[PDB]
Amino acid sequence: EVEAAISDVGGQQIFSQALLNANRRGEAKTALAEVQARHQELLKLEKSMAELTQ
Amino acid sequence: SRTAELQAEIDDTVGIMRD
Repeated sequence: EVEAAISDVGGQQIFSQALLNANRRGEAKTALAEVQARHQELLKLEKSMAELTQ
Repeated sequence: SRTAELQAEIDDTVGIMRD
């Protein structure tokens, strides 16, 4: 007559992935992309003070 | 704003010391 055939229900697991804040944007965001123009200024101090020391 | 102030101060000392 009868027996077993399909059984369980209460039993499962799940992993979990993750995205990230957008503002993050490219690494260049404050104190990163400005270092290009901040360097020309610093080269200006170096120079103007080279005039100073000479 | 700090780096600009430093630059201005250095320029002024350069002027004083050319004189």
